[PDB]
Amino acid sequence: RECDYCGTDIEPGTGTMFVHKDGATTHFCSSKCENNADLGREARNLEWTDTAR
Amino acid sequence: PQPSRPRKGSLGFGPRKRSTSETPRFNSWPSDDGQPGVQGFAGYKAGMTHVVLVNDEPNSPREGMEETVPVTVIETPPMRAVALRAYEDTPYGQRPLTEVWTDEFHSELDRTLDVPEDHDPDAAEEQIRDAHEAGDLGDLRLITHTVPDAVPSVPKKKPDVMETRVGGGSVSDRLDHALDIVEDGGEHAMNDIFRAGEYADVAGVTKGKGTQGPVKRWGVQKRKGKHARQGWRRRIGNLGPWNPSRVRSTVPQQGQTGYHQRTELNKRLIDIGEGDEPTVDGGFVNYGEVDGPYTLVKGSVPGPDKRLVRFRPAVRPNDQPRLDPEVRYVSNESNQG
Amino acid sequence: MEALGADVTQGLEKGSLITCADNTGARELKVISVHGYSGTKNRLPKAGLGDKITVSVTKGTPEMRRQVLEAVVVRQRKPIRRPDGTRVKFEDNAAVIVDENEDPRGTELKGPIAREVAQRFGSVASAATMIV
RNA sequence: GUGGAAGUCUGUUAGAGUUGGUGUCCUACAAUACCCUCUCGUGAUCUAUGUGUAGGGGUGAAAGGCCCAUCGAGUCCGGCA
RNA sequence: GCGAAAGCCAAGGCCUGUCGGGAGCAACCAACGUUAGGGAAUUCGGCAAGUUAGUCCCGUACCUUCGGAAGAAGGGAUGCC
RNA sequence: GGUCUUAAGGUAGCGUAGUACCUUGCCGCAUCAGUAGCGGCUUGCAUGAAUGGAUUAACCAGAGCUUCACUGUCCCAACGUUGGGCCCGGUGAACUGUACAUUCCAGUGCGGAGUCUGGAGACACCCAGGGGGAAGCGAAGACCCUAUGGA
RNA sequence: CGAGUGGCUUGCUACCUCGAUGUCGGUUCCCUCCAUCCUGCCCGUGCAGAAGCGGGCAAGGGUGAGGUUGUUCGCCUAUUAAAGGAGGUCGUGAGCUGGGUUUAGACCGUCGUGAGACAGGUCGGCUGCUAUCUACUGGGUGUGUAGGUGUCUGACAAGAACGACCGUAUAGUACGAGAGGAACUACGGUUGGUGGCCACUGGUGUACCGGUUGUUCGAGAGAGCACGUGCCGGGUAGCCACGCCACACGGGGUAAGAGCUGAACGCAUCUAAGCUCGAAACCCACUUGGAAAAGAGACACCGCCGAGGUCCCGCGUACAAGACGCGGUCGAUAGACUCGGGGUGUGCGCGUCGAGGUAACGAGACGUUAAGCCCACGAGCACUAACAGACCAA
Ligand SMILES: [Cl-]
Ligand SMILES: [Cl-]
Ligand SMILES: [K+]
Ligand SMILES: [Mg+2]
Ligand SMILES: [Mg+2]
Ligand SMILES: [Mg+2]
Ligand SMILES: [Mg+2]
Ligand SMILES: [Mg+2]
Ligand SMILES: [Mg+2]
Ligand SMILES: [Mg+2]
Ligand SMILES: [Mg+2]
Ligand SMILES: [Mg+2]
Ligand SMILES: [Mg+2]
Ligand SMILES: [Mg+2]
Ligand SMILES: [Mg+2]
Ligand SMILES: [Mg+2]
Ligand SMILES: [Mg+2]
Ligand SMILES: [Mg+2]
Ligand SMILES: [Mg+2]
Ligand SMILES: [Mg+2]
Ligand SMILES: [Mg+2]
Ligand SMILES: [Mg+2]
Ligand SMILES: [Mg+2]
Ligand SMILES: [Mg+2]
Ligand SMILES: [Mg+2]
Ligand SMILES: [Mg+2]
Ligand SMILES: [Mg+2]
Ligand SMILES: [Mg+2]
Ligand code: NA
Ligand code: NA
Ligand code: NA
Ligand code: NA
Ligand code: NA
Ligand code: NA
Ligand code: NA
Ligand code: NA
Ligand code: NA
Ligand code: NA
Ligand code: NA
Ligand code: NA
Ligand code: NA
Ligand code: NA
Ligand code: NA
Ligand code: NA
Ligand code: NA
Ligand code: NA
Ligand SMILES: [Sr+2]
Ligand SMILES: [Sr+2]
Ligand SMILES: [Sr+2]
Ligand SMILES: [Sr+2]
Ligand SMILES: [Sr+2]
Ligand SMILES: [Sr+2]
Ligand SMILES: [Sr+2]
Ligand SMILES: [Sr+2]
Ligand SMILES: [Sr+2]
Ligand SMILES: [Sr+2]
Ligand SMILES: [Sr+2]
Ligand SMILES: [Sr+2]
Ligand SMILES: [Sr+2]
Ligand SMILES: [Sr+2]
Ligand SMILES: [Sr+2]
Ligand SMILES: [Sr+2]
Ligand SMILES: [Sr+2]
Ligand SMILES: [Sr+2]
Ligand SMILES: [Sr+2]
Ligand SMILES: [Sr+2]
Ligand SMILES: [Sr+2]
Ligand SMILES: [Sr+2]
Ligand SMILES: [Sr+2]
Ligand SMILES: [Sr+2]
Ligand SMILES: [Sr+2]
Ligand SMILES: [Sr+2]
Ligand SMILES: [Sr+2]
Ligand SMILES: [Sr+2]
Ligand SMILES: [Sr+2]
Ligand SMILES: [Sr+2]
Ligand SMILES: [Sr+2]
Ligand SMILES: [Sr+2]
Ligand SMILES: [Sr+2]
Ligand SMILES: [Sr+2]
Ligand SMILES: [Sr+2]
Ligand SMILES: [Sr+2]
Ligand SMILES: [Sr+2]
Ligand SMILES: [Sr+2]
Repeated sequence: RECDYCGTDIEPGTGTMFVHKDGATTHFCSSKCENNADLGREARNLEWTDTAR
Repeated sequence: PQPSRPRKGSLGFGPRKRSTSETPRFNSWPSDDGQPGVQGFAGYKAGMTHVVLVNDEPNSPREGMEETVPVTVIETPPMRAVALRAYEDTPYGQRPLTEVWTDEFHSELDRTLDVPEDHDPDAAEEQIRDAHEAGDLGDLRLITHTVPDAVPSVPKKKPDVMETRVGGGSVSDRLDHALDIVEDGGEHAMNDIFRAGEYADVAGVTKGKGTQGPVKRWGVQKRKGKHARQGWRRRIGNLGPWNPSRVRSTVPQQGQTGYHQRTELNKRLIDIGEGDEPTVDGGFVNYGEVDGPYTLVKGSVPGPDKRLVRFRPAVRPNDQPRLDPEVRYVSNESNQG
Repeated sequence: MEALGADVTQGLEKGSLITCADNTGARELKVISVHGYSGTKNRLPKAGLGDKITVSVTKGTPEMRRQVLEAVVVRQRKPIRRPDGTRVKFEDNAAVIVDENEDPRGTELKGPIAREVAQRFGSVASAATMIV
């Protein structure tokens, strides 16, 4: 599985899945990603992200 | 109305003092059943990682499915069963009678013992077999030691020495079995004793925390609300009633916490191998890299990384064995991060 | 009860106010008790995903308000752990009013439900639109 | 719109005070202190110096408050051993 | 900056709100920072802590001695170039 | 009762009150549940008109109650910061002390004993600790009574 | 109606204490009692079942959260297997609280000519001490047993180390007309308690990296101060719980109870002798301590001119002093350096762009740049430092 945020692969037996209000689903590999997302930042605008890269 | 409430902490692990031997000492051994065999082994704790296993439990709704399981990596290189001690039965319990030693000793066993230069293995054996003839022979055990040198992550070279009982068929047969091991050179491994999937009891001296107060040491409450601002935050209400006019040893007080021997029952052995498959990227934090004989124990094990841990076939297993669990993945992701 | 199939860290207590994810007419629910639970001195009774709880209606239609009813927790903000290690958390805390037989009193569920819950209360599941 | 009243409002301006913490202290820094919070701050305001009222007497927006760490009758010495 | 406010800095003064050395420096205490989910369940009592906050625009109830209530409430804005 | 003491016999109002013993009065509101609070009732143990009654905008570090918001008050505690604490150099008190004193369990005794009796336990010394006991230390009990005491 | 036990209520007495033994309630923390609320095992029933009701053994464990009220008590609510009662100076203020009671201020009702009074109501109203002894929790130094190392024994000691519940199969079965509706046993899970651990999730992280406000160092760069981070965002190690792991079966002897054989008393009789069974309770099993167990222990090897040990040195798996553990060139013990593994988020400088503006100037954007900065971790590596060396010892 890939992180629906930064793009990197999610180490099996790890990460969290956030279930949005409408039922959507976002798989995060770490708190760092969740926390940037919570700040309203978009992964493509963050240079360190695979997505961005 | 003064609601009930269990007491704070167990009264069965005391006194809560510093352990006398850092090397754990079992106070019980498995029962005698199968062919003779050493009833224990030892290794050094390295760290933890996780693995993904195929569910074994034939009574589980998830049988045959992926399951992530925490694992503690223990380096378990070969040990040397260096001697055979015999115990005789006496009106005052079991007492050491004699020992049968060898000739080949690891190059550094002399960092702990005064290795034998002149010994007579036959007079000793004779005395032992005579004791068996007389019927005054108590259990049989092997003087065993580890080879720290084979473990780079562990600084020590001074071997750790422990006695491990030999159980098995008939005494005559295991007595012979014991002598065999010893005489060789004593070299034996984790395989010779355990098989992946079996349950072992692990013993170790817990991580030390020096002096700690009742809240941390015994799990008593902290003062609450307004009671926490008057000058007392982490002190118990009182040391006892007016009478008896003395403080009972049962009231939670400050003192040594940690560095106590503990025997953790029924730890499932997930995998016994050798190499660097379980090792972690960057190296296990505060330990080093694993590349050699190792054992993956399910869950946690007492003690800090590098401490000597001891294994023994579980003496009170709750479940039946499900040998060689299928490991589909062993995490090697860095433990820093 | 039947094994849930996941590890839960109760994210609610007696008195917590939560969303009523159905069309019964109740908008907000207050937790009064947790079925089968028995705690310890000074411990506030806690409830989480999969628990059946007694509730009182705090917000909703006049007819529903103040009624004391049974419900099932279907979503919570505090994470839960699935057999594969992944944690799962929702956008809010929600429950569905249920009757003596555990059948949803309402006719439609609102928002997603946890697969673990659906499996324990099938009739509640056979009313869900999304099951995460 | 002008005007700029007020025992008027906000305000750690100066300055005055002291609701709560029943915090700190409680052989104290201190025989009444420390910190935060809090109240007043153009007036029956606050403040310095000078000056007057004296003990069954003063003074008192009155609490038996105050009259030099003491007041339901000051202090000193005497009556007095 | 509204400011004799805060904060920072000059002129000027000081290192004397006058015992030092050492241990990643433990328990415990005094001040204090950060705490997931729940959110007053705590307690005699929201005690303690927190929340809100400056300025501009919109807008503002009951009641009223018509002065007031009122910054009621509630909503929006706020930098740099 | 349908007057009598002792002059009159409680009017407007308010009322279970900072006054109501009974009392958590009864009805209602609000809460999952409210000896609270508010509204109503009211025969008021024992309200009531300058011993002022009623009422009331504004004001209040005044008493009680509810709600929104918020939060480590709590569930249930954790980690961290500064100063102490701990070890070292120097400086260097006080409180307290009939004696003896390593105590514990029972009993006894002026009936609430480290010291008496019977048992049990107990090798000496030292460090840190939180304070069970010494009916701990501090103050010739402010309560109560007594005194042919004081004010 | 009669006979008792307790010392939880109240009263009585005035034996102890007035050169003082600080009230109630609550809180915190520990031990106990049984007249048992639940849980285990039983007996009876107006016992079909399910369930009630009554009784017996039994104190291992549990007995919880909330609303009024200072309340104890009690009333009330939803949960629960059940939400038992009582003793410990009505346990617990040299532990906390200070709401009630019970000083000085004040009000009301009633009483009193009045001062004033009233287990009537009401608002406000102070909680000192550096532990000498003893007690206990932990940590040391000595002596005794009587050269050293390593391994043990186990007298004794502690434990609740485990208690309870839900669900599934049994089974819509037995039972019952039906309604309703079990059990043995085997399983899965939850809860309370317990011990440990950090791969996972979460918290912290005044290491670190970044953003940014005011001000000062002329600007820039780079910095100080704004309380022990100015504020905000992220977060490594470590520590933690909200995270994760582990916490019996089986024996032995009994109680109540069910019986066998069995006589006194030819019969009968579970009892008098004997015996078979039978509780969460008792003992063992399991965990933890434990040679100072004065009968002061056992074994093996080493050594008495030398085994072993101390000082010293580099360090932590340890740690308040002390103690403990490891390494010391026969070496990777610590540091430097370089890789690896991590944190942050794209450096300075320069070049292009940039709303505009004659120009000067210009917030900011892109590129260089997965950049720059940083690391309590790992590996490699004797480069530096574990050197030199002093001493005890049958
Ligand atoms: Cl407390
Ligand atoms: Cl509840
Ligand atoms: K007295
Ligand atoms: Mg990590
Ligand atoms: Mg990670
Ligand atoms: Mg409580
Ligand atoms: Mg003057
Ligand atoms: Mg929090
Ligand atoms: Mg409460
Ligand atoms: Mg406050
Ligand atoms: Mg009323
Ligand atoms: Mg009149
Ligand atoms: Mg006197
Ligand atoms: Mg008096
Ligand atoms: Mg007089
Ligand atoms: Mg008397
Ligand atoms: Mg006293
Ligand atoms: Mg009984
Ligand atoms: Mg029945
Ligand atoms: Mg008991
Ligand atoms: Mg008492
Ligand atoms: Mg006391
Ligand atoms: Mg006191
Ligand atoms: Mg004190
Ligand atoms: Mg009061
Ligand atoms: Mg007066
Ligand atoms: Mg009185
Ligand atoms: Mg009062
Ligand atoms: Na204090
Ligand atoms: Na006391
Ligand atoms: Na005008
Ligand atoms: Na004050
Ligand atoms: Na006078
Ligand atoms: Na000086
Ligand atoms: Na009157
Ligand atoms: Na005023
Ligand atoms: Na806090
Ligand atoms: Na004491
Ligand atoms: Na009696
Ligand atoms: Na019991
Ligand atoms: Na109550
Ligand atoms: Na007392
Ligand atoms: Na008390
Ligand atoms: Na006190
Ligand atoms: Na008290
Ligand atoms: Na038995
Ligand atoms: Sr009590
Ligand atoms: Sr051993
Ligand atoms: Sr043992
Ligand atoms: Sr206090
Ligand atoms: Sr006593
Ligand atoms: Sr004014
Ligand atoms: Sr006060
Ligand atoms: Sr404060
Ligand atoms: Sr004072
Ligand atoms: Sr003002
Ligand atoms: Sr002015
Ligand atoms: Sr005076
Ligand atoms: Sr005189
Ligand atoms: Sr200057
Ligand atoms: Sr000086
Ligand atoms: Sr932070
Ligand atoms: Sr409250
Ligand atoms: Sr409450
Ligand atoms: Sr606003
Ligand atoms: Sr009238
Ligand atoms: Sr009036
Ligand atoms: Sr004696
Ligand atoms: Sr102390
Ligand atoms: Sr006395
Ligand atoms: Sr009994
Ligand atoms: Sr029962
Ligand atoms: Sr009482
Ligand atoms: Sr009552
Ligand atoms: Sr009262
Ligand atoms: Sr009174
Ligand atoms: Sr009071
Ligand atoms: Sr002697
Ligand atoms: Sr069933
Ligand atoms: Sr049916
Ligand atoms: Sr600073
Ligand atoms: Sr701010
Ligand atoms: Sr019997
Ligand atoms: Sr000995």
